[PDB]
Amino acid sequence: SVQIVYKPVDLSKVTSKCGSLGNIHHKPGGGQVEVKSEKLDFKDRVQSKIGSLDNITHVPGGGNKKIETHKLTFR
Amino acid sequence: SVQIVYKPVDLSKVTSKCGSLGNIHHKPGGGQVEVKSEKLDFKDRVQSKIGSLDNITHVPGGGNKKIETHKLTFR
Amino acid sequence: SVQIVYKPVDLSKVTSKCGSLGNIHHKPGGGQVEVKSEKLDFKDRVQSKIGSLDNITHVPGGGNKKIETHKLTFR
Amino acid sequence: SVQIVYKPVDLSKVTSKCGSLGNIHHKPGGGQVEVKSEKLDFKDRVQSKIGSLDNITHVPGGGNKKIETHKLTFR
Amino acid sequence: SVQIVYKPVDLSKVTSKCGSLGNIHHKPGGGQVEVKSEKLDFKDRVQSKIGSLDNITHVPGGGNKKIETHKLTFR
Amino acid sequence: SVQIVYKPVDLSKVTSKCGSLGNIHHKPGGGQVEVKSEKLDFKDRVQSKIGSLDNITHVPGGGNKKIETHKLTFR
Repeated sequence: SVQIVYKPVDLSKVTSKCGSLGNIHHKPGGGQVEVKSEKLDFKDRVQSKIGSLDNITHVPGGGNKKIETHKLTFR
Repeated sequence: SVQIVYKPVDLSKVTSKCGSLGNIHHKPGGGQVEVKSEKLDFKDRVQSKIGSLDNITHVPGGGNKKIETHKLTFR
Repeated sequence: SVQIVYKPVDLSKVTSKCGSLGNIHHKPGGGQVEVKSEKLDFKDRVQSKIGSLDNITHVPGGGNKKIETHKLTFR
Repeated sequence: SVQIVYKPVDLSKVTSKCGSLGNIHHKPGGGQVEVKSEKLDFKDRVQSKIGSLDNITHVPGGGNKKIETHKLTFR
Repeated sequence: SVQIVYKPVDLSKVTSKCGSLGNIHHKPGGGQVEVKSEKLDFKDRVQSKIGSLDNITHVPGGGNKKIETHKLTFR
Repeated sequence: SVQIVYKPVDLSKVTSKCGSLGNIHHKPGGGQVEVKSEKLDFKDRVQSKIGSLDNITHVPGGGNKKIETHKLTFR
């Protein structure tokens, strides 16, 4: 005579919250710029930014993962 | 005389929240710019931005993953 | 005698939320720009932006995934 | 000069919900019964039930009512 | 020089919810019974139940009532 | 010179919720009974119940009422 009962429960939260979240930015200022760079030789790629304001978020991460591997047996 | 009862439950939440979320941006300012670069030799690509405001959200991430697996076996 | 009962339940949520979400932006300003670049040699492509405001989202990510494997076996 | 405008609006709900409503009943059981009553005198009626399961509703009530009286009068 | 404007509004809800409402009854059990009552003298009615399960909802109530009344009078 | 304006608003809820509401009953048990009552004399009505489970609701009440009595006059 045997009885077996298997009823596991998952109620968990796995969560990520990444970047610029929930800020208040009120009346931000800015400013003025020049470039006169001259005769220049670049052997490879040039990357440049000449903003007044930069307001930025960059999120390579935050990739949650869950794994769940259940088993039972008799004989 | 055997009984086996198998009723596992997933009620979990797996969640990502990524970037510029829920911010308040009240009256952002700006500004003014010049470039005069001259006689130049770029042997490979130029990437350039000359914005007044830049407001940006880049998200290569946030990619959730769930694996779930179940088994039962008699003899 | 044998009895086997198999009723696994998935009621979970898997979710992503990526980019510029739910922000409030009130009266954003801007500005003015010049370029005079001269005699230039570009041996490969120029990628350039000369906007006043740029407001941007770019989501290569946020890509959810699920796997759910089930089995039962007698003899 | 006179002006009179009369536009009363009834958009209310009056509702009753009475008895065995919206229940979920999964696998109810039952059982076994005997009576041997003997030499009996009943000078008035026997009302009797010998069921195994009885599942029952009886609603002498739930009877809604409304009254809505309107009037206007000049001189 | 007179103006009278009469536009009363009823948007209310009046509601009764009475009995066995929204219950979940999972696997109710039962049982077994005998009566042998003998040489009896019932001078007025016998009312009897000999069930295994009895599940019941009697609702003489829940009877809503709305009265609404309106008047206007000039001279 | 006169103006009169009459626009009362009812957005209320009057509500009753009476009996066995929203329970979960999971695997209820039961049991076993005898009556052998003998030679009995009843001068008036006999009421008897010999259940194993009794699960019951009885609601004489819950009968909501609303009353609303509006008036206006000039001279």
